[PDB]
Order: sequence, then C-alpha cells, then structure tokens
Amino acid sequence: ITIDVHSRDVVEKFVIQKVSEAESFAWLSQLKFYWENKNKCIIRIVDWFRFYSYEYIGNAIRLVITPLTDRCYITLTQALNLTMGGAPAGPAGTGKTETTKDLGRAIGIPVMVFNCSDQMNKDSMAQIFMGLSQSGAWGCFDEFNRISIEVLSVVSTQVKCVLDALKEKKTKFSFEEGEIQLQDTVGFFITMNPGYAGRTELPENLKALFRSCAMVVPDLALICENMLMSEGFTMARVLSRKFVSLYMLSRELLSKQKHYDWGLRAVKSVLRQAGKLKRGDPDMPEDPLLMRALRDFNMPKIVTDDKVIFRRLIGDLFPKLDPPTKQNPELKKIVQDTTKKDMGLVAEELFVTKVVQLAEILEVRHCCFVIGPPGSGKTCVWKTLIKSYINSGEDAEYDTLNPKAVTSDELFGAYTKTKEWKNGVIAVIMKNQVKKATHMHKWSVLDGDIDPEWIESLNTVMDDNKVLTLVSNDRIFLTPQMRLIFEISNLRNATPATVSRAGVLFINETDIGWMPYMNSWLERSQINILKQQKEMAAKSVFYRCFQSYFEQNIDVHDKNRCPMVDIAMIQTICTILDALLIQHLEAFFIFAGLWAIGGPVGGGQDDSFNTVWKGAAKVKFPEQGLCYDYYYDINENKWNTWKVEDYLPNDQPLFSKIYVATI
Amino acid sequence: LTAIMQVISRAKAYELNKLYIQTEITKRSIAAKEGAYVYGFILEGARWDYQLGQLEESKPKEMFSVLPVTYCKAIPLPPEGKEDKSLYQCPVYKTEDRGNTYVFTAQLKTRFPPRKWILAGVAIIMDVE
Amino acid sequence: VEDWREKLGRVDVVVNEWLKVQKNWKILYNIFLLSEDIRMQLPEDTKVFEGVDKEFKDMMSEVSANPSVVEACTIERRDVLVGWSQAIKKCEKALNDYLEQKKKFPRFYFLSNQSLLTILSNGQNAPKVCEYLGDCFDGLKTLTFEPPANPAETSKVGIGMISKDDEKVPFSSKFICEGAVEHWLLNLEFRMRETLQEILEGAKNTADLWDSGDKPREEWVEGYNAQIALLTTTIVWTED
Amino acid sequence: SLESFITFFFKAINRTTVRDENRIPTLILNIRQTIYQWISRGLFEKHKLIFLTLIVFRLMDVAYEVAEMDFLIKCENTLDWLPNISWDQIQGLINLEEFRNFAHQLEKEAPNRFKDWYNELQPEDQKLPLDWKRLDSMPFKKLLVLRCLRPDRMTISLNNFIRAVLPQGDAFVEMDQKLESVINEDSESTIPIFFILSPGSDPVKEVEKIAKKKRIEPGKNFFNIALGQGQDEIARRRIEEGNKEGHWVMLQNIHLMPTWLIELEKILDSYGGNSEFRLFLSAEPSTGIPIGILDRSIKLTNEPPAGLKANMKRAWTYFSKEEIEDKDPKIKSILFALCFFHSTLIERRRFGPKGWNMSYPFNMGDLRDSYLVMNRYMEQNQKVPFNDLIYIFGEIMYGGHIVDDWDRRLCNSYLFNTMHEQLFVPGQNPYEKYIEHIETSLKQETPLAYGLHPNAEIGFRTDQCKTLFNTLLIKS
Amino acid sequence: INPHFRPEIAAQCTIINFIESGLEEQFIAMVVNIEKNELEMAKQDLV
Repeated sequence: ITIDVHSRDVVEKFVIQKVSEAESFAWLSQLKFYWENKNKCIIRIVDWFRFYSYEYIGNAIRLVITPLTDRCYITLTQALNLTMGGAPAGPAGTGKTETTKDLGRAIGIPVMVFNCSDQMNKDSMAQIFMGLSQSGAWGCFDEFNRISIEVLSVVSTQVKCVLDALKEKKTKFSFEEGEIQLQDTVGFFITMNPGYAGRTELPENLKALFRSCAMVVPDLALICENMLMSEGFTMARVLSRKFVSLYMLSRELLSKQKHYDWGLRAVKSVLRQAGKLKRGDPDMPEDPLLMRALRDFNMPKIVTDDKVIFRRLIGDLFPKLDPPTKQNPELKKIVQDTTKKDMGLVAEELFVTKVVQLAEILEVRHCCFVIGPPGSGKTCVWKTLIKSYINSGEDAEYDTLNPKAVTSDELFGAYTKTKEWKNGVIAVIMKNQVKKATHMHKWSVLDGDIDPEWIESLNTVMDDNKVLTLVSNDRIFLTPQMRLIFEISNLRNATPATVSRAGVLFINETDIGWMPYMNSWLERSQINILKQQKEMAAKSVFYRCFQSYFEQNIDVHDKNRCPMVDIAMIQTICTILDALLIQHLEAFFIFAGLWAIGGPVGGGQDDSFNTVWKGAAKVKFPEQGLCYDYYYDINENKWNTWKVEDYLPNDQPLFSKIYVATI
Repeated sequence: LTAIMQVISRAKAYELNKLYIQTEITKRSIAAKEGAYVYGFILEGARWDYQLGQLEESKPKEMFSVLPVTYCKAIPLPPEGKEDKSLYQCPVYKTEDRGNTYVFTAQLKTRFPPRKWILAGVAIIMDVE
Repeated sequence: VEDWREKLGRVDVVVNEWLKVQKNWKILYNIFLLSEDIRMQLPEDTKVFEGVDKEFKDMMSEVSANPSVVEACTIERRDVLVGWSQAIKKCEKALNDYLEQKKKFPRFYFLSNQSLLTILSNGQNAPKVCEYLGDCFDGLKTLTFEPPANPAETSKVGIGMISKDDEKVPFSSKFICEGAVEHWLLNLEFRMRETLQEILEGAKNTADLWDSGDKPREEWVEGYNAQIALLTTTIVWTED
Repeated sequence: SLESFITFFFKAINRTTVRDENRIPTLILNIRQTIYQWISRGLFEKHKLIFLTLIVFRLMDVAYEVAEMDFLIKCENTLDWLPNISWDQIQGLINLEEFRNFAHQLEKEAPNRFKDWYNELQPEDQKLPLDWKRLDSMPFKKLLVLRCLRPDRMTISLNNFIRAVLPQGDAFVEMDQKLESVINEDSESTIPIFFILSPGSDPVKEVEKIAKKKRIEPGKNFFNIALGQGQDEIARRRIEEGNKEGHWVMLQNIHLMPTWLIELEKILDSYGGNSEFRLFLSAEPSTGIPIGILDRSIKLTNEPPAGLKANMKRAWTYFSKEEIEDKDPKIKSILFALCFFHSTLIERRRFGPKGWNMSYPFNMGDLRDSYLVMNRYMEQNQKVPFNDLIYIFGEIMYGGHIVDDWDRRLCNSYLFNTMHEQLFVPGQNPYEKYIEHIETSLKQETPLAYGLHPNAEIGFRTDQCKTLFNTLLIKS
Repeated sequence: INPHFRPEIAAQCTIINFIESGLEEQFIAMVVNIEKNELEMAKQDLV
C-alpha cells in the first residue's frame, strides 16, 4: 500500500501537469526494470543499469517516501554512476541511519553499518576492507566523529587508492602486500554528525573524496491509515488524514507543559485499542468510538479551559456526533458503596469520578502517573479502588516502594567484594509474586521524586515489553496481573521518553473535597480497624463559625500577604483538631484558630493582622495593646491574662539557665 | 493567527482545518466574519505601488514598508482573494535576522512568471530597527 | 627483610611468568580440545604442546605438594617458564599460520576467528551449519534436514530454507551437505542465488497470468510472497 | 621561535652591508620590516591592523580620550538632502549620550558644508572643507566623521592616515614580489618549515627547483611523502636515515593526519637534528594538529582566487583535454552550460545572509558528480533531454545540500532558467572555444546573472569588518 | 608571571624575578660579533 499510494501520488502529479512526453522526466526519476534470458537479469535507473543480486532480503517493515528521500535516492544512484561513495549527513536522529539500510537492501545487497569503535587499528580497518572488497559487500562506519586521525589517514588512502583501482576497472591489486582479485559490486557510504560535540575532524582530501547530503525531516500518517485500513472497515484514509491533522494541530496549539505529550507508542496504542473495540459494534458506532477514544486521553491530561478549546476544535470535525457516553454505573455504585459505608471514609461523586478514571486507565495500561500531595485524597482514591477491586475480583497482592528511600545499587543488587552477588528488592518482590498464588492480582506503587538513573534502569518494563534485566544475568517477564503505579508531585526532572512510557493523570488541588472531609472528622472519627487507637473527643455551632470565618479570614490574610513560609490550609485544620481537643480539656475555638493562623506572621505586620481580625471578631478584643493577650479561663469565665517565674536553683549549672516564663 | 482561526471557526461554526487564511492588502471581507487590520510588516527585495508589485534597485533600500494590510479566512479551497497564478508565495522569517527557519510563506502578486521573482529572492520581515 | 625481600622478588617474577604460561596452557588446551583435526593436521606444535602440558601438570603437582606459601614459595630456579614462553611463541606463530591457511576466502573476514575455529572444529554437523548460518548471513536462519540418517538427523541434505521471520521455502534442488566446508558453502550461496532466480521467474510467469486474470478477483497475489509479488507488480506498473 | 627571531635579525644586519654610521639607521631599517614581513605572512588581516596600531602606540593609546573605539565599533531630521539611512546612522551618532556635542560640533545644521562634502565622491582629497575640519576633526576624528557622514571611505582613509601619522619605515606598507629562495636562505637545518596550503597554492614546485639548482648534491636523494597509509613505517625510516645523512623532505597532506604527528613530532624531538637536514611541512589550514609543531615552525601563506571566471577556468583545468575533447560539440556545450550553472551555485555561497540561508558545503566532487552521471546518461545512444537529469543534478549535488524550501525553490528556478526545460557565449567542442568563453565571460561578475542588488553585498562586507574590529578588541 | 599568586607562597618561599635589559645585552654581544669579530675577540676575551 505504501508503494501503491506513492505510484498514486505520482500519477496525480502527471494528471495535474498534463505531462506529454513519453520520456517524461519526473517519470524517469523513478525505477526501471527488465528481464532477460541469459543467467543474469538487469535493473535500470535514470542512468545506472547493472545485474541483480538475487539476494533474500527477508520481508521487513519499510519506510515512506519523501522529497528528501527522492534527493537521497538520486544522490546514491549518481555516486554509484561515478564510482565514488557518498557522505550524507545532518543532525543526529534524522532517520538517515534507517534510510541508509533501507536504500541498501532496496536492491537487496549487504549493508554492514558499524560503529567506529575502540581506536580501530589501521590493521583492523585493512582486514575489514580486504574482506569486503573480495566479498562484494557494502556498508558504512557510523560515528566517524570518533576515530584517531591516524586511522583516518590510513583508511582515507586505502579508500582513495582502492577507488582509483576500481575506476581503472582492474582485476587484481595489492594493498599492504595483499595482491588479491577484486569484486565488481562494492559500495561504501559514510555518515557523521556535524559540529555539535568535540569530535575528530575530517581530513581535507578525505572530505574531498566524497560529497555530502544534508537531511532533516521524517513523518507518520501511512502507518495509521494502514492499520485503520487493516482493522476491518474501509473508510479510513481521510480518517487518518483527520487524525494526523488533529495530532499536529494539537501539538502546535496546546500550551507547552512538561507532562504534555502525545507519545508515539501511546498513539499506536490508541489506534489498535480502537481496532479491537470495533468488534461487536455496527458501522455507525465506528465514528463515535473514535471521538470517545480521543476523549479517553483528553480527560485525565488536559486542564478545563484547554479541554473546552480542544473539544470545540474536535466538534468541528464531526459536529453531529457529540453525545456518546460511558457506561459503567455498576462499578460506579460498587465504588460508591465502598467509599460511603464500608470504608467509614467520606464519599463524593467527584472522588468516585477520579476513581473511575483511574480504574479505566489501569485497565488500559499497566501503570500511569498522578500529581498531588500525600494523604490528600488520591492515596485514598487508589485504596478505595483496590478495595472495590477486591469486591469485584478475587484479591490484590500489593506492594509499596520509594526510589529515593535507598540507593539504586542496593535496589538492584551488586557484587560483594569477594565477588559475591547480592540481589535487589524488586527481584524479591517479583519472585514472591510470580511464585504466593494465582488467586490474586499483583500491584506495586512507587512514591517519591524523579531521578533519571533508576527510572531508566527499568525501561525494560516501562517499554512495550514487561521484562527485566539483572546484573547476575537474570531476566524475568510478567503476566498482565502485575501492574505498576507511579505517584509524583512534580516532574521537575523528567525525560520525554519516560513521559511517553506510561499514562498520565492530574488533580487540580482545589478538587479535594473540603466540607465533607471536615464534617466527617467533626461527626465521627475513623473506625478503629487496627487495635489500640489514641484518645479522641453543638457541632453546628463550631461548623457555622468555621464557615463564616472561612471566606472572611481568607480575604483578610489575602490582603495581609503575611506569612514567613508557604503553607496549605489542610494542616491548618489538622491544628484546628488540636484546637478542638484543647477546648475539650466558641471563644476558645476562636482563640486557638487565631493561634494556628498567626504562626508564620511577621513582626511589623503584627500590626496589620490580628488587628483586622479583632475588627472582624465577634468578641471585641479588650486588650487594645498587643491583643494577643488571650488566656481565657474556663471555670471563672474571665477574659484574659498572663504569668511568670524565675530563681537560682533554676540557674545553678552552666547550662539550664531559667529563661524566665517569657510571654 | 490560529486564535483568529479559532474565533472565526466558532463564529461561522465551521471546521478549523476548513479555515484557509488568505492575505488581503486592501480591506476586509464579511465569508470571513472578521478582517484584521494588523501592523508591523515590511517587504524586502521588491517595491510596490497601488495594485502593482515593483522591484527594488541599488539606491532603493532592500526594505519596502508594506501598505496598510488586512486579512480574511475561507472554506478549504473556495474562490479566495486572488488567483493562484496571479498570486505567488514569498518567505516569512522572524525579523531582521534571517535565522530560525521561516515560519511560513505568504502570497503576493507576481507581475511576470515568478522566475524573476524567485531570482529576486523576495521575502518579508516583521521588524527592522 | 633481606631474606623475605629477595624471596618476594623471586616469588613475584616466578608466579608472574607461571600465570602467563598457565593461562596460555589453558588457551592451547582448549584450542586442541575443541577439535582433533587441528592436532592431526598440526602434528609438530601440538606434540610439543602436549609434552609441555604433561610436564606442566607434573611440575604443578610438585608445586602443589607444598602449598604453604610462607614455607612453599621457596621454589627457586623457576626460570624454565622462560623457555616455556619461547616455545609458546614459536608454536603460536605456526598456529596462526595454520589458522590463516584454514581461513583461506573472502567471506571468512566478517566473523571472529574463534568462531572460524569452531567451524574448523566441527563444520560437517548440519546443526552447527544451521547455527552459524544465521550468525554469519543477513536474512537466513537455518534449513531443514533429513530426520533419519539410520541413527540421527546429522548432516545429510537441505530441503528448505528458514529465514529470520520463519519464512519456510523448500529447495527446488535438494542440496547435499559435504565436508568441503567452503566449497559447499559456495554451493549454498548459489542455491540462494539461482533458486531465488527461478522462484522469481516462476512467480513472474504466474504474475503475468495474474495480470491477465486481474478482472476476476485474484488471490494469487496473496498466495505469492510479498517481496517478489511487489517487485513483479512494480514492473507491471512500469509497463502501465 | 626566538632562535628564528634572532636568526632573521642577523640577515637584517647581513643584508644591510652599508659602510657608514648610516649603518645603525639602515640596520634597524632592515630589522623592522624583516621581522614585520616575517609576521605579515602568518597573521590575518585583523591581526595585522591591531599589531600595527600596537607597535604604533608602543614605539613612541593617546588619541582615544574617552573610549572612542566603543561606538566606533558600535559598542535624524536636521538634514534633508541626506538619505534617511544616513539619518539613522547619524541618529546612532546622536544616541542618548554618545557624541551629541561632537555631532553638533559638526554644525551639520548648515546643510551647505555637508551637502557638498557628501555629494562629492572622495571628499577628503578634493573638496574636503579645510575650515570645517578645523571645526570638528583634525587628526583622526575625521575617521569618526567618516563613520556616519560618509562611510564610503573607511579602508582607504584608514590606510592613508595610519601610514601618514606614523613614522613607520616602510614607504609602502606592503612588500615586494613573492621572491621564496631568499627567504629560504635563512632557513635552518633543524627547525621545521610549514607550508599553509591556501586554495590554489602549490609552492612545492619552487622547492624542487631550488633543490635542483642549488642542491645539485642531493637531487632525488631527498623526496616528499603525503601522509598516507602506514607511511609511519615508511617515512619515519626515510626521515630517520635521511637524518643520519642530512637529506631533505617535505610532508604534504598533514591536515589529513594529525595523529601520526604525535609520534612523528615525538621521534622528531627525540633527536637534535643533523646538519643540512632541512625539513618541510605542507598542509591546508586545519585545527586538531598538535601545537608542538605549530608553535615552532615557519608559517608562509599565498592567496585564493574566486569568481565565475576563475571557477570556470579551474573547472576546465581539472576537466582534462580528453574530457573536454569529447565525441560531439553538443555534449561539451551542455557540459559548459552545466559547469556555468554549478559555478553560479558555488559562487553564490559568498553571500551568507541572502544567497542561501546558510553556506552549504558545495564541493568540486559535486562537479565530478555531474560528470560521470552524465557519462552514464551519454553511455547509451538515445537525444537525451534534461528535465529529469537537472532534477537529478539538482537532487544530488544540491538536493542533499539544498534542503530549505526557499533554497529548493531558488534552485529549481535556476534549473528552469539556465536550461529552459519549462517551455515558459556557447561554442564548438574544442577547448580553446571554452577558454574563449572564459574570456568572453567578463571577469566582473554582474548581479544580473546572480539576480541581486549591489548595496547589501557592501553591507555584508562592512559587517565582516565590524567582526574583525570586535575580535581585535565598573566602567560604562 | 603570577599564574597562581597569593601571599602564602610569597610568605613561605623566596621570590626571584627579572623583567628587558638583559635581552638587550645579548643583542650587542651578538651584534658586536657581527659588527666585527675584532670587536668581539677584544670585548669578550678582555672581559
């Protein structure tokens, strides 16, 4: 189909130009072939024409044509025509390394692409050349950038005098006494990366030996359209055009964020999952599945405003096919029951929504990412998810890990000097997991930060394959029952490959349910599943008081800021719990909330402050000067005061001076 | 530009990929619900008079400030502003510095076959000095 | 300090040359263990080496008689390792010459000389031919062989090629396997070449028949191999 | 090398041979140029000007009262007759606090003394108002006046003043003819001598001639070796035994080979050198060469030429006679048209900003690339037209190089213009006809064949001069 | 001159430099040689 659509494109060029001459020249650019009844056949190009190799290339996956590749095709055909090699080059990772091999095996000849590795002896290069010459092989020695220019002279002059011999079209010639016959079909091509790093430079006459070919562009579209083709339905070419258009325009339009990625393997994934998903659905549901699958990644990745933008951008493509939907009310209500009553935790439709997104993402791929602080709802989200998972399934073997807790070397094992091999920890985990029992599903979590070395150490599972490597020559693969979970708070030090490996999930920190949380803590402490809990002690009074204080003091300290250090508002309620307990030991609620909020506040701004607070406070502060005077007495119900003490046996030793009962 | 693709997409309720931008040196149109009178454009390599593209010379500077421009968008391949042969693309880089791989190429009238206009190496700069 | 310093210097040079002679004894041991044809076609230096190894083990047992280095590294005069080394050099130069003779041909210079020594240890076994077939060549893995040799499936004939992607294609000519390693290796290369040629021609004739029967839906282009089918069809489009 | 330095100091005394107390003034009169020419063949034009000015102020940093070199190297509406570009340059001279008092000290507000001074080509010699000079710029501020009021006289006014205000002995600051033997008499039989192989530079021929006319004793007993394959073992033994005999040698192709020299300069420094054992080193300018040679060596240069005429001349120079004298005129004529077009593309590279987005590495191999690919066109019999081959020609020698769509579009248009192939002087086959074509092709490469204007070429050359200046170079 | 320069290496060790009029005196020594060997043989031997 690749070569079919290429022939197609050229025929459209012909019909658009209304090409007239039979010797048409945009036509003579491409390949020509003819048979014969000699022993030996022939090929033909614009000018070059020689015998065929009759070599078994083996069926392999093959790249796409592009005007750059037309340029390169023609460069190579003429270099062949001239009896001199070519030196294509350009930026690294351009695709030229694949194009060299593609072009070599196009006619079906050997392509030995090597690395200029470990100070290649002039001898070693001489023997490689001696073998290749009489064998009639072809190749390239990539990474010419690293070679002693010692070997560069040796090999440049080998190449140039061998080139002169082959141009003479001799039969036998000698090099370092190697008077040997030659082979006709021989081809060298060279490719290096220009001035980016410090590397050995090219000799002048050796850079004159060859000419070069700059290269910079690749592309997709064909593979998508080809698999949408091969899925089971037909109308897929313009479909893939829409897909790739949406993809590149999303790249351009959507704001640059570090986690923002459209990973190539995730693309191929979305494609063939939709491929499976067609099964059992008529011709109409084909198109709804497309947008719903695009949404299957649109949801847990994109913020609300870019979501609105993107969804309108999509609804342009098919404006009559907006309302498909998801159908999982069964798992909805399972996780709802769990969160609501079985846990004793507080439930919320929003929390359950995140649980459902996490569940379907875990169903899709083995692992994913998630952004949030610990104990901030998301850990309880995956906990309620695994508990609903044991309600809807057999069991869940589960493990917890942290990369930066220990070093990577003991995390993966190393030798004990005395050469004794020691193991890692994930090896033990996977050993017990694959070897426990089957009536379980195996999960592990990784919480911490991002450091490239340990996460790339296990790319062998983060890639499409789920398989391991060990220093002790051990390789372990896993059944889909083994899943990973990646918690993170910031991706300050991530890599695009690591981003493309797994999924993604984001939590706007405003989504953490506040009022249900605080109402739960006010009404009932968590159920004492574990033994030996700690001591814990109308409610509407303090609830309404906190609610009224909420927005007013928020705006108050919003004007003020001023704190010494950045803080969230959750640990503030964690201290409001201490406030409630010291009350158990309204006015006291106010005073202890004041003591909690006034922590990081600065001196000169202490006269902003509590000042605007006693403005906003129910009980008028009688302490007009330094209103922080509040030791209210429960029994006598007086208003406020302080106290002090100091003496000599308190000051006996060098240390333990009685720093007096300062205020 | 893509934002004005976006707003005009929603105003006419059309597709994005449908929207084809086209320059309009004279004024605005109304398939395109909006036509922007934008500033900061200077031609290079060729002069211009009212409805005519001239060619710079030695004494004329390499720069030629373009007339007040306007723009419009359209359906994919409808009858747009000017004729494809009458029009002709010219590169659009960033600014005075020719670095950074031209953002796109904009249409401009060719008085004769673009051959001489290619030979002229015309272009447009966003800002100089 | 005196006694121990001179003893330490002597023990040092002795154990050094001993480790060298010993490691090259291991190397030559293994070299002549992998094959007997090497020792047979090379009588002189291999006989020298087996004498070397016999009395090497002998003097090694003599040294092992006293292991307590504090009172057993008193084995002075151990400078016979010098002559051992010179004999080693004179025999190894010859051995390298014999390896060059064995490699004498172009296709041998894209492989380790050690794997070439494995070939010269055992080249006739068709399983080993199959093994190194894929290690050397680009797109082939192995080929099928006769299961019975009245004892096993050892080295009889090729019936069908097996590629990297497990492309299984039978032999139009059932290649017989012989002992003339490079001779029948060239024969196998020509099997590749001309068998592919005749397969190309047959597929081309039936693909011309396919072009004639294009009007009824042809499953013939599916029956054909992808490579040859696409090539013949590209030719067809050239004529189009 | 100081040994060489005191060596050439001796000939400056030796070449003097004057019999008087006129000696010491003539002694130094040889010394200052003997050493100045000994450095003028190794530096670059920038390094020349600063070393001049260095010795200028060092002999007997005075005129630059307030950091004038800053805005001289860049670190209006009062006039009407001037163009606006001069107004903007003057507006630079009238930056916030740069030279405003001097810009009004020009008194340009009176247009008469400035209109005429700017309207007259070469003002400084003919119509330069003397009184106006006394007003603003007597000694050197004239060159700051020429910075914006008329930059058409930068270099010449530089050369005129620096030679005038200086008591430098050299009447003409340049030197005599390329005569190299007299410079090779002072050579020493142990120090090395490097030949910087500039484009179109092969002084080796003279090295043989002197090694034949004067070194009749050792002709063909010396030799030369290009740095090739295993010439380590070959040349080093030759250098070794040649050292044991005091022979001569030259080494081409060194830039090709830095990492023989680490062993070669090592065995060189391992042993001193024998008498009469003159060395010679030759390579094009390349880095990656061990400094141990480049610090102690001789650095002599030549001069690379350019232009369609010289490109066509050298193209037919390597295009040998049997290549020129082909079967039919038709083949040689399209070869002449192709080579003119390839030369046009190669010569366009001298314009970094506009000609291409960047100067790609076009090569003579690309001309070789056009040759045998055309042989494979003409190898068969059949009237071979050229819409594909030009694409081919364009897909190869430039398709790899010309990747940018603008360069791609400019390329294809050149392919359509040179050889029409779109439907929208030459001569016969003999070589002398194309040599005739080389001389009919005027040496002045007009912008018509290019397709450009004249002014930005001057601006690009002015920018190069500013880069030279900057590289020559609690404050502001 | 002063590639690494601190008062420590100066306080601990003994410093000896010289910085023009020497290189002068070898000039005349060689120039008196090239001026006239009689000037030379007179000067150096008498010295």
